[PDB]
Amino acid sequence: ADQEIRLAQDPFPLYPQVVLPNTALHLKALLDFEDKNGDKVMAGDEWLFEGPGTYIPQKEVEVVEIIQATVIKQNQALRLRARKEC
Amino acid sequence: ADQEIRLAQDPFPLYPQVVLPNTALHLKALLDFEDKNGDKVMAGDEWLFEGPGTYIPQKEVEVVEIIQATVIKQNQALRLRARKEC
Amino acid sequence: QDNERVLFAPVRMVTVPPRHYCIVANPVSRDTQSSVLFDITGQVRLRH
Amino acid sequence: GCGCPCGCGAMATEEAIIRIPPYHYIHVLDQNSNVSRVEVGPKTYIR
Amino acid sequence: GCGCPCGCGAMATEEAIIRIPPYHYIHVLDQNSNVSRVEVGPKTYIR
Repeated sequence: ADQEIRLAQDPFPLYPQVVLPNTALHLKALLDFEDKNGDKVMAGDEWLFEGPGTYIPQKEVEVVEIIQATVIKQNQALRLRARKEC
Repeated sequence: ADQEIRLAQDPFPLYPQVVLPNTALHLKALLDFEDKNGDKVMAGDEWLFEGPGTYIPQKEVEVVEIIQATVIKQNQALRLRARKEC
Repeated sequence: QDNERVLFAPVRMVTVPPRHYCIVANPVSRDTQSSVLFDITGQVRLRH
Repeated sequence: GCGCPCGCGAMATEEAIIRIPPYHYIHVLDQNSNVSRVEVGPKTYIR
Repeated sequence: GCGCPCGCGAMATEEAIIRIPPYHYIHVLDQNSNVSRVEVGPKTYIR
């Protein structure tokens, strides 16, 4: 991985990181996933999660895929199906 | 096989790998098939599988054939036949 | 010297100076337990 | 010699000195180093 | 290049290739040998 080094001088910081506005990613084994809060995982099947954030969506690895913001308004209703393939 | 070496610097990684979006391949003996999760097979007849993924569809060998994404909408119904030849 | 500002601590040393053209940033931790972190250029989260 | 010639000086074998002749201008360069020594405080790092 | 130039080709370091430019005539010689192997019947003598 890289080494995002953020320095603050004047009201304009540079980094040779902010939070993810209601963003989520699809956790999986692949190549682990930690967090500087308390919990951390070194393994896993398919499980997504949202909420906290310090991670920077790296074009290299963002666990699987990334999805920002909360879309659906008030009136937007959604119906879901069971699924399964083959 | 090759040696896909991924390095991350800045939000733009290079590799002199990501997940397969709902992709599957047709496992068979041919030339084995492992996985860094837990299970792994060193033999086999005709059996397909989907789900996890770290493998990179190599133009050399992708087990047999590869098929990405989930197609059928909601209303799309499918009827299947028995089969068999000769 | 070419812009430096090192920091020594019990067993571990933290460096964050953007020295001239050769960065001195390389916080080396020496966990006497059984681990030795010496990533000159690795996953280090610095800030000020 | 006669006239304005070459831009020679390329040692072979295990040496690494290359030649470059831009429009009749003699030029030569060495490569017997390619090692960087970054002095990180009380530590001399080499590459 | 322009005109009739040099007679280069002298590798240094540990090499032994010399240059000789007789009246604008390009010439070079190697010395990476200087060892004689005199086959004296059922014996190969080297020097």
